[PDB]
Amino acid sequence: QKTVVVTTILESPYVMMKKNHEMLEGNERYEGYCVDLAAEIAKHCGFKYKLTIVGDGKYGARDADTKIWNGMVGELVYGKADIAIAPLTITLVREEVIDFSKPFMSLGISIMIKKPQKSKPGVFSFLDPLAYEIWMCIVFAYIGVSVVLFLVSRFSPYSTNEFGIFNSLWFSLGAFMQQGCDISPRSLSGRIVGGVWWFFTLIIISSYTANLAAFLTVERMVSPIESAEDLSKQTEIAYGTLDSGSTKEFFRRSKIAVFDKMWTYMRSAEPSVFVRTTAEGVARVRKSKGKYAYLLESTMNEYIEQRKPCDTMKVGGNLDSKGYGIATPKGSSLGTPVNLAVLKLSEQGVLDKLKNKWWYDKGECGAKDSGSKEKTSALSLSNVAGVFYILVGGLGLAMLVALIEFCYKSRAEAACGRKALTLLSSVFAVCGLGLLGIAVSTDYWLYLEEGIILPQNQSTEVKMSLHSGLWRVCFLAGEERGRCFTIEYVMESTVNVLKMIRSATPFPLVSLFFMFIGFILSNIGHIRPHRTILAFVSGIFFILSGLSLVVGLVLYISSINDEMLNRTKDAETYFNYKYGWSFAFAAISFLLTESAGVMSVYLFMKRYTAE
Amino acid sequence: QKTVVVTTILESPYVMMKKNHEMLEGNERYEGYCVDLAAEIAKHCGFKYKLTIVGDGKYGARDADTKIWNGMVGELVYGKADIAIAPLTITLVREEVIDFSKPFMSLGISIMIKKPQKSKPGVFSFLDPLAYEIWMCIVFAYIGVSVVLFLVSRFSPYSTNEFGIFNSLWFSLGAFMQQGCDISPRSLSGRIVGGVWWFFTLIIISSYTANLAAFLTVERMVSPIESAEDLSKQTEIAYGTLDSGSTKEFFRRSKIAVFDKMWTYMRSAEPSVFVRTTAEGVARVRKSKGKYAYLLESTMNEYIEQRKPCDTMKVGGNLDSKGYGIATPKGSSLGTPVNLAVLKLSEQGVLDKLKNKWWYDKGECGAKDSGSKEKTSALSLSNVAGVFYILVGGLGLAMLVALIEFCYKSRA
Amino acid sequence: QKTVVVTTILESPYVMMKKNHEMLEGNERYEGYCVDLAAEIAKHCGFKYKLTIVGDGKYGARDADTKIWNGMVGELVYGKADIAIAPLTITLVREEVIDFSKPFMSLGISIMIKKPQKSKPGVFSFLDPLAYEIWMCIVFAYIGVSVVLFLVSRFSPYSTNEFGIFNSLWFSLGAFMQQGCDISPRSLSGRIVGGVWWFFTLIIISSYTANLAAFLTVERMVSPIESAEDLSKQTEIAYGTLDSGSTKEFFRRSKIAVFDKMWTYMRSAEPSVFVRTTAEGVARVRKSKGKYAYLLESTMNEYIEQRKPCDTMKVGGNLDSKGYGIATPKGSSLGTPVNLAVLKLSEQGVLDKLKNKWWYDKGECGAKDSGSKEKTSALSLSNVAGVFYILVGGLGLAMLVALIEFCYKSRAEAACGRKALTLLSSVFAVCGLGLLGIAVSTDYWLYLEEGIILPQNQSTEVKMSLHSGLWRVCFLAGEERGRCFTIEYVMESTVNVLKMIRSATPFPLVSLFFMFIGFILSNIGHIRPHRTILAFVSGIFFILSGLSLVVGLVLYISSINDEMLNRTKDAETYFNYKYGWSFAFAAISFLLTESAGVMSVYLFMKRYTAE
Amino acid sequence: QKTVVVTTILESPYVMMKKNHEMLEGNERYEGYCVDLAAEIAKHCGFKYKLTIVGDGKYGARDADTKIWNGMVGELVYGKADIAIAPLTITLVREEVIDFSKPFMSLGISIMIKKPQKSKPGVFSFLDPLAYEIWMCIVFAYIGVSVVLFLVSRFSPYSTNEFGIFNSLWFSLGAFMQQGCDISPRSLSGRIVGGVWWFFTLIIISSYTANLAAFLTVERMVSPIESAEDLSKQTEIAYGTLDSGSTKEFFRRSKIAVFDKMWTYMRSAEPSVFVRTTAEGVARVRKSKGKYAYLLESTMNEYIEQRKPCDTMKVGGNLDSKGYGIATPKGSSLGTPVNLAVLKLSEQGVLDKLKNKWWYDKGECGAKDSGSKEKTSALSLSNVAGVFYILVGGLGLAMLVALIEFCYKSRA
Repeated sequence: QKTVVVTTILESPYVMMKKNHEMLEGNERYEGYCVDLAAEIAKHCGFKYKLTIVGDGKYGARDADTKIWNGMVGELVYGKADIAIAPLTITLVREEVIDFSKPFMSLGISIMIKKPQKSKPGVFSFLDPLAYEIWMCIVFAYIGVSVVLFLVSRFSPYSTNEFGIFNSLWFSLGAFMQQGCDISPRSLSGRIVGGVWWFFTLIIISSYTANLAAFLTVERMVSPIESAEDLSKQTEIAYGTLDSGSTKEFFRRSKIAVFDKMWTYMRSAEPSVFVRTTAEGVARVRKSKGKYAYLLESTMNEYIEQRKPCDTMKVGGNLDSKGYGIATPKGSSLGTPVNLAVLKLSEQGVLDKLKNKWWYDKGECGAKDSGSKEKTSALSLSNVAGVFYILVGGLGLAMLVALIEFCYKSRAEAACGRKALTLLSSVFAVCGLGLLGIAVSTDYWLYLEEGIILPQNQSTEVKMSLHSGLWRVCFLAGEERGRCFTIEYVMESTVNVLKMIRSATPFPLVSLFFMFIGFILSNIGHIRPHRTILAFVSGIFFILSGLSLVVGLVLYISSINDEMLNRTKDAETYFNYKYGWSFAFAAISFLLTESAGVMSVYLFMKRYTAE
Repeated sequence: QKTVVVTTILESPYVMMKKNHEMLEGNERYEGYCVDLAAEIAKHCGFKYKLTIVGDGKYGARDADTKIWNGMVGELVYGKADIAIAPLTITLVREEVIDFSKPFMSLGISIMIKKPQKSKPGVFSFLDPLAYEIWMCIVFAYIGVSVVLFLVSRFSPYSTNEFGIFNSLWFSLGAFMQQGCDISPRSLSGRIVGGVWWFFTLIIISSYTANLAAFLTVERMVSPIESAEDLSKQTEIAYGTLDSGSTKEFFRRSKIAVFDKMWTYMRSAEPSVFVRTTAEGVARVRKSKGKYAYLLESTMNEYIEQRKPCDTMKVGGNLDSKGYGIATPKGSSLGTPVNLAVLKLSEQGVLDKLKNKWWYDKGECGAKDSGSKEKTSALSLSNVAGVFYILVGGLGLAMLVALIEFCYKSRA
Repeated sequence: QKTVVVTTILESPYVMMKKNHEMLEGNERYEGYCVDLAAEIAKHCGFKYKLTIVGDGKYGARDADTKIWNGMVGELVYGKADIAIAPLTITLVREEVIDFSKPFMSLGISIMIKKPQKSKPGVFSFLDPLAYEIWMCIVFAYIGVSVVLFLVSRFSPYSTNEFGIFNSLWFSLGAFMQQGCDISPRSLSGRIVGGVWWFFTLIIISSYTANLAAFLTVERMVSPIESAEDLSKQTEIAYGTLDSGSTKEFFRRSKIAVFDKMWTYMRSAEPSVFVRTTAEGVARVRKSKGKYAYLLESTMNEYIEQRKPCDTMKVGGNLDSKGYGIATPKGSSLGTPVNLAVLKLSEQGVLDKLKNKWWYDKGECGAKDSGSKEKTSALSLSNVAGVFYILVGGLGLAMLVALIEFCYKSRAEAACGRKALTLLSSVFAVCGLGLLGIAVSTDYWLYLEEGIILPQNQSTEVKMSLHSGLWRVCFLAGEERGRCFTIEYVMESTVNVLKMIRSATPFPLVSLFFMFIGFILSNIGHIRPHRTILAFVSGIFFILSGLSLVVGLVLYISSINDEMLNRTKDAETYFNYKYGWSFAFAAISFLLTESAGVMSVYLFMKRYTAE
Repeated sequence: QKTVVVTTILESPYVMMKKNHEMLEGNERYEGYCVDLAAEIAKHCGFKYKLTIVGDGKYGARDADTKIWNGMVGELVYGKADIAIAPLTITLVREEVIDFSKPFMSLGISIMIKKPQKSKPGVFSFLDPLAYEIWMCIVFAYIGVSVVLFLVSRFSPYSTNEFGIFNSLWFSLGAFMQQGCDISPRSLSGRIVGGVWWFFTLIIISSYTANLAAFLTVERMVSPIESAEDLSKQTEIAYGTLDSGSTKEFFRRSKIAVFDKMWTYMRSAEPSVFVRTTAEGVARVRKSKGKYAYLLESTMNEYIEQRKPCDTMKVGGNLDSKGYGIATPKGSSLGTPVNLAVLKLSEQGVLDKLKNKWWYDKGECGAKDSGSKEKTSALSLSNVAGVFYILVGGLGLAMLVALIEFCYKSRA
């Protein structure tokens, strides 16, 4: 008896080329699932076979014009082959011309998404419930309360008062942390400043606990996709199929209410969700950061999942039911013994043994299914790592302060302070005047950039950029030219920002007017050491200078933030902002002005004692 | 056989030109709602048709001088067209010269406003979790406990009177603010007052923190107006219509008491609320931060809501009632089968199937497009900005007290 | 010319009988909307009319057998009338036989729900985040810490210690409220009891703030129904239509995807959602506590809303579009002048004027639409009323204690304590032994009732009830008989509860064994006042008696609560529980045993001082 | 014309008897899935039919002694029936005597477990918002701060040494527990240690309270097992099949390494995991509190899930593959038009439309029936029960310390 000619198509992992395919001849060139299946059927039916490949590379369809078949269905009908052992779907139009066996594999439409990965949080992500502009203003308000509580306590008739500057910074730190205090204010003016600082720290701590609970609750409500119902109702993730095939024709003629709504989305969608081939459809899933899902066959979805780089995952269940079968020509002697051989292999578990060998045992994603089990939700050390770093760094600093003050006291035991306090008061005052005087004149305060993204390419293109000041605006990228207008010379939202910068104008000018008064009285007190009231009055103008600058910065930053708030959001437009080095000089000028006001009071008390 | 000439006008989404209209020719150039309606009626009635745009570009009116109709009504009277499938409003003046069918779409006058978004927080928005009648009862109870703690401690001593009237206010302030106090009561009648006032503050502070967590988690936004009578009873938000059309003529000759008050406002208003075109009226709504409301037809108001940048919405219901009809010349043979076709499509749900396809399915933003996007944000400085202002104001007032204490120490 | 016969049907508010309808003749018997509309049309067309009522009471339809019409459509086709001014819907099968005008009213399908009312919260609803069994055990733990901290401090060599019983109850109260303390423990055994009570109060206070935020967040996510989309996706509220009419036939033949899902629910629903008439459909809405919604015409929905008792509300927009029209016979001279009269009345606002007069100006729900505007969410005085009542009641008690102790000190100024302390120690001990001895012997500890509801009638029918003890169970309603078995004589979930009562058995027997030891040593100390160690040792057995009973009650109540937790919940089954008067005798026995242990230590110290 | 005799078997929801079956007669008595399938095939093929229940009540088998088929297969071989529309499993032994069509339903072996519900809380479930590696780093940092506060305070005095090694542990314990302390540091190097340790506890306690509010608001429940390989790697949960059928014979002659380990467990297991009937196997799942899992076919497992009291669910996927077919006698003239009818119904989505109607639309509890019901509950005593046990255990240990201190005071 003569050999049976077997036709097959090249698909992985069904039939693949072996590596030594130039050096081998005959049936040993090939390997795969269908090669091992052809050896099993030929053992039961009892024939010899020569294994070939279809020349066209198609599965089989009828031309509407010429009414002829192509592919593997063509080689069966027109006589070129005797059996077709290949992933050939049992359909109606193929059943009328050839004979299929019972199915040896069941499959359907499935869903491919990108695998969820774990992103490590930042080390200082515990600071996230409040903006960084609040954490800066708490430190400014802490210095402001501690200086005023000193001045309002150590007056000229003071009795036996205790609130020096070292006790005042320790009282305010204990009140903010709600840890109690060793001593309390007893004067009526001391209780006013102590009472308002209690109401400040009550609102801030309750705002941190409340907004942190809002982060952890919204993150817990986020649930992934696990069915085809969830894709239909949820429209931040795009999904599409291949451009021409049986998968697209399924959603077209369907009448199921779930699948009608999915074809309504894929019909009217800009840009195209349909891809041209399978490799293009997988490549969109891997790079779109979890925003794209792909619909394909159930067996290719399980094969790509077991390959490197191991970054895709199959979710849900199948949407329909199909089958693959062995095909013979109509009216052949191989019709019945092939059909009994498939049912015999299916009951001895041999068909389930070959699927485990090619899909999983040659899997490069080694035992990936074990990693899908673990899931929990609690705080870990990655969330609160930066709190321990501040604790270690605080203990290391206390070792250094205990060491250098140990050697400083031993050296002392085994009008110098008046002269050193005189010279330190003057250097901080000149640096206090000069740093604010530069900052008001210059105009590098706020940077603003507005741009538009380019989709599907990961690139942004700006349209406008500038830097602004209190009176002068110079475009850095406006008309690609360094043109400079005043704020009165107008020309959208960026116009409304520039008007609010003009609103908070007077408060730095109040502070600059007050330091210049205190600078004159401080030098003429150094000229004439008699009439010692000049040092105490000059200290008050330094403290009123800094508190006038605090309400200037709070009202400035508040006027900036709400102008980004009222604008309409878009998915294609980004808007950023950034401070400048003039804003840093105003904040540094606060630190030098308050510190020079404290030294003037110690200059008063040490000089009034000698008088 | 004879080709019926169908006249129409070009307005979205009724009749639109396709993007490759230079390639195609004839009926394949056009698309829209009224094109799909022309295909359904010609199938039931049984004729063939050729779509033509009207040359004048107007719906229809009568000149008082020359008495000549212009527009789609002018083509039906003088014979240039056979049927007008278009949004033509069924009125009395047009009814005397041509014939309409039953209405295939019902509409009215509605209100367009800007969508409510996240707003600028007020300076005293930190005291929003508790109502105003709670904050005043805390102050009244603060004075009441400190008076009772003084009176009880006076005539019942147990040496020195550590609890005066000035020290009792300092004990009760430190107890509310979760801080400690240096002195404590030492009598049975004194420790009952301190014990109850401690249990008071543990409930109030825990109720404040628990209600901020409900606000920051779930975001509910409300619209200011929801009816036409609310616009008559306010003056914060301005409102107006287009300068020439049937919308302005409705508010002029209205005898309804609500609609007559609205016309006295719109007539004597400076600056002018009236606009030139439709797009200028939409543009004032988007730029005025929610201080302007535009009054237009309900079918356009639902169409602008479904287009980019998706910024507007419709509030309330319709103000009047009117309809759109299909017009034939007086005495045509098409008048009766067109009339029976519209009532047949309406009961089969086909007219609801076409409006659902062009208004909602072609919408750039769906109902669940805006619904799926949520995010949570860090607190900005503008939220807790009012707490800083009380702090600096308390620092300034504390220095004024120390001045007038020294003056009372200098005179003494 | 002859009078025109006008046919009409009796519907409110279209045509109604006037009150003097027996005493009037002609057209003045009737009133309504259609009576005022008939006077307007007859003014423009210029005729005289006599107004009649159709005899059948139907609107009009064709019999499938005999092919004849009935109702008002019948009187037009067969010649009995000349015009029909009535709410007659423009449909296709009516258009072929008679002539309608243009519509004078537009309407559709709408939704009727019960109006949301405001329910006042309880005065003590601030206690709701914790169960009442926790608030009881905090008070027991407060007494237990304050006694042990006294005993562990006032030992026999004590120096200069301060922790008496009046300072110990004040230290523990300040630690629970986190308000600080005047003095602290200094002995190592005093710091252990002070440290664990700090960890108890940290977990309890953090549990109250966290669960209160869970109440207010879930209540804020609850959103009502405002569209037909929300009825389809949300299935705790049933909705139905009338049993036979055009409203039901709309949902049957519809092909809209939203309306297909609504007919799928109303088809397969047990029991019946369909009602027989309109008055039955409104009556189900008013009594089903907001669990039922009704679908009806748009104009009857707006008319019922303006009538007493004013408890229904219209939500959403219309689902379809219909019209009402004037009908004349086909081929009549009244065809064209009626059609021009309707368009003339519609443009002069006269049709909108008559609708305001009958629907709203005769409205009994006077200006109800103004009350729908107000909406806010914050805590009010109704939520926290009980906190102010405790504050007022605490200040009123302090007035009474300050008054009676004022008269008590003035009377004293202008072995008695040993004898009174001797007799008070013995009476509390006998009452301590006798109250627990009754409670262990009896078996009225826990009541359990299980039943099943009866739907749509607001009535419950029990199936089983009993009371239980530590060894004996007697059924109160089991087999409607007072039968009594032991727990070993078993016969579901109630069996599992009864085994857990056996689990917490030993701990009351440990406490009863310890008081009987302390009772013997206390009396023989009263017999022999020498050898004064008998009073101090007997005080320790009283304190160890109560602490053994605390862990008995905690383990008992924990074993009860989780047995209601593991059972499967049903909408038709209710399960309740309740304590008995044996449980009250064990809790009272704790108060007498601890108090007798404190008096024994003062009996020791006052007697050892005289020795 | 000739009436075709259709044989079938009575199993829900395939073939069921209607409730008023005594009134009706003939084909009107029955309803179900396979009755609707018989109406569709007789319409395409073009015949009339008369439904009969098989008298034996069995699907089909062959006696080894008498070699006589019994059941629905026995009626097709010996001529009493013409076609068998029923869930008849396509096997090899039945294929040699009759002919099947292509499969109209695909199924396999699945796993039934009890639904995850709210569980009994453990005694130490109060420390669930923070992980175990955080609680040990708090203890390690507690010792580290108290040692540094001692060493710094010793050789740098500023009189008396208020901060010993025993007083430093008491300062740091009161600082973590939000209480106050009576003594405070008085040096620059000492106040830095107290300042940083205060900012540590403000973040940790606020992170504990914020994460309990996330747990109590949103309830997520997890199932223990989700695959067949998880049952092989555990011994907490028992599992078994029915005593006689194709489900037990699958695990016997299986050479797969996962399925062979499962048979060594099920054979040598005491007490017996095997049951008598299907309803007894479902009953052990509902009563054993989630310690038993039953292995059955996937089509019944989806049907029990949609019935009252709605207590079970299906986990994982199928273990094998098999199908159901329509059987005709070998050599009938109906064999080819029945085969082409099943492939025609399957592509038109009609077989998915019938399974969706009987499994899900007739379900007593839907997917959104269990989804719409939410409620929030007060904390019970069993949640915070472990905190009471530490308190009483601390009270007992404090009395043992005072005994051994007096003995060291008596010897001294």
